[PDB]
Amino acid sequence: DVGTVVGIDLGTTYSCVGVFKNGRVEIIANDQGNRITPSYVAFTPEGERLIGDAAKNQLTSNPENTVFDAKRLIGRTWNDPSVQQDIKFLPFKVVEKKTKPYIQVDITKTFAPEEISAMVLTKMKETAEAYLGKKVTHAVVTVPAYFNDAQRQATKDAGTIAGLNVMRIINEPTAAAIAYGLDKREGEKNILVFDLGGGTFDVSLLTIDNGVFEVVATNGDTHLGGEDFDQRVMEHFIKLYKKKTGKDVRKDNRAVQKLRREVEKAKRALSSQHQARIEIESFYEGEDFSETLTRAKFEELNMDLFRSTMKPVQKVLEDSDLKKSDIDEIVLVGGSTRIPKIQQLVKEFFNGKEPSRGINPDEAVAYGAAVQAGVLSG
Ligand SMILES: Nc1ncnc2c1ncn2[C@H]1C[C@H](O)[C@@H](COP(=O)(O)OP(=O)(O)OP(=O)(O)O)O1
Repeated sequence: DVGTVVGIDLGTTYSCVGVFKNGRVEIIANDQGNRITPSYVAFTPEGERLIGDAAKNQLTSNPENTVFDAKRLIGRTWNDPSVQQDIKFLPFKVVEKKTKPYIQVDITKTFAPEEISAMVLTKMKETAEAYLGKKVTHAVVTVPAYFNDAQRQATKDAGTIAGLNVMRIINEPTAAAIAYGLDKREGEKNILVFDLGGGTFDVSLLTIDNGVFEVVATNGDTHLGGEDFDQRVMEHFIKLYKKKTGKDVRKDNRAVQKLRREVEKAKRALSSQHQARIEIESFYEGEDFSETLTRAKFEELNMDLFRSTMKPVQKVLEDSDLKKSDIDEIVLVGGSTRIPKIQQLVKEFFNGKEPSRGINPDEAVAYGAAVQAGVLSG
């Protein structure tokens, strides 16, 4: 008996878990009341292993012991060009062991990427178990459409470590389309999935033909996401603070972390308000920080980045031999797609066509995973 199978979006920056319960798909809030969980692990000098929100929000003078973005490394060999570039930019140690990338931290220990992902999966499993009031042994887990055989198998291996039999690996854009019921329709349609995540931007052109999906083409930017928009705002406020006060706060890791946290919060607030206050007590050398950020300034600071999302869309259409007017559905994925300017740019690109967002874009992939998982449950 496989019991109740869960659906897990194992994301680069954030992860999400859904399940069929009492005849309905439920996206599950974790113990902090959040329906997404950062794919973060923090290894404390005391020794306790922090996972999720507790890991991402821990103030630390030693950020090199915080692990994230394991999905960038999972299922890859050492000399994969992607690995060789990512080890330049990741703020924790990635070292070669047995010709593969491993993560080295002070807890000292070295972890395979699948071991880190296993800790994230365990947290998502625990989240589902608390909601269901029962043990979970089996899951459907999503991956990017471009993931190869090794990356798919490594994701299943992360499952095994977490005590999960990953019964199906399914594609992320496909899962999002399944959330909207697009798999339960007669006929043939072209679906553009526009997935702007926390660290990555994926555009996929799917065809759907009487319940069967084909990923026709994929494009995007492997290093563009919500966090890049935060960093633009960070740079803005570090520069303003140095102008106003004379101090360069980047000297203090905890001060940068406090600012990042408030910037993330302000950014979200600006999806539903035209301005937001960033207030930090004892920000740097005992001095308080208080500034306002308007939506106009947020947009100005990121306009090039927002506009850059359109060229990958054009490339996927070209590669699929389709024109804009052949797109039947636009499915938005990722919380960054709630940014009013992004929604505007997407709609305008498709000459006024309303892109679908009636299912929370941060939850849609998990939702589709859960739909598929429902059919497998015992
Ligand atoms: N990554 C993001 N970038 C920009 N804005 C975001 C992002 N994620 C969420 N938002 C915005 C959309 C909303 O205005 C606000 C709250 O989003 P969310 O946590 O998904 O809750 P919600 O919209 O379902 O409401 P609630 O949980 O309170 O019922 O933040």
